[PDB]
Amino acid sequence: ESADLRALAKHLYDSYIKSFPLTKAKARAILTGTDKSPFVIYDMNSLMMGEDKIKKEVAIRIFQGCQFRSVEAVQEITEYAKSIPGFVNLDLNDQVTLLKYGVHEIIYTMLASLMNKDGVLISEGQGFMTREFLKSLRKPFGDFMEPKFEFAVKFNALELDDSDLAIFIAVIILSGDRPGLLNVKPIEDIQDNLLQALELQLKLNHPESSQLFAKLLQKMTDLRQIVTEHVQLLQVIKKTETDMSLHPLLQEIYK
Ligand SMILES: CCCCC/C=C/C/C=C\C/C=C\C/C=C\CCCC(=O)O
Repeated sequence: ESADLRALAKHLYDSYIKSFPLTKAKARAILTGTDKSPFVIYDMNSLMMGEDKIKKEVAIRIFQGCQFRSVEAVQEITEYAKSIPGFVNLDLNDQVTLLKYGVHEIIYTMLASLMNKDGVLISEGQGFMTREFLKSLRKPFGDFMEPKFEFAVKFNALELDDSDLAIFIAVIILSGDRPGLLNVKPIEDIQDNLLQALELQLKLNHPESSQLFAKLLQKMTDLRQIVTEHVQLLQVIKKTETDMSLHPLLQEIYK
């Protein structure tokens, strides 16, 4: 019955709002247009005054900032996952496995909410780092964000809102096809119900948007592609920068 799917969609949106302090709705209000104006970093000097206004060479300081943020995001995504009905009843090992593989796919999904074609919000939306400035960073740091911007521009053309994204990131987490899953079936049973919830949500929220459900699911391919490209870039850094710390929580995820 659709009444149960709407209850599920409302539950997850409620938990999404409780778990993720910077929503897409707030991100868009900041990015578009007096109290919410970000400071804008587009070079080293603006970065210099930015570190003052908002708050080791430039590329590395930016890189570890990303690390700290990703860790914070993992923590938010973990909190959100525990609210997905059934998730915490799964085998403990499968819970770790689902988070291990799902966490970066969600990060890039939600990172798009903070992006437009020209740059990305930072520091809880207080700042805005331009795409060009990041693309101009020393090799191989200048290659990190561009694939993410490329995805975001197309993903954002779907015009999903937070209530759509709450169900969609839940679908990503409950993927029965992650390597090493000990009991696939209860995961798939949760995802099927999440998939039913998503389907009804997009049909009601986007009545004119034909086959949005199918297009959103095909986007899960771009997400996988971004991860593997990102993993390769990290292995270059581990050898180029033997003095540079990578956070152990992220180390364990990438293992
Ligand atoms: C919205 C809250 C404020 C965030 C402040 C952002 C600081 C860094 C700026 C841009 C990048 C944003 C997120 C990190 C993305 C990928 C992390 C790569 C490290 C890894 O996982 O291997």
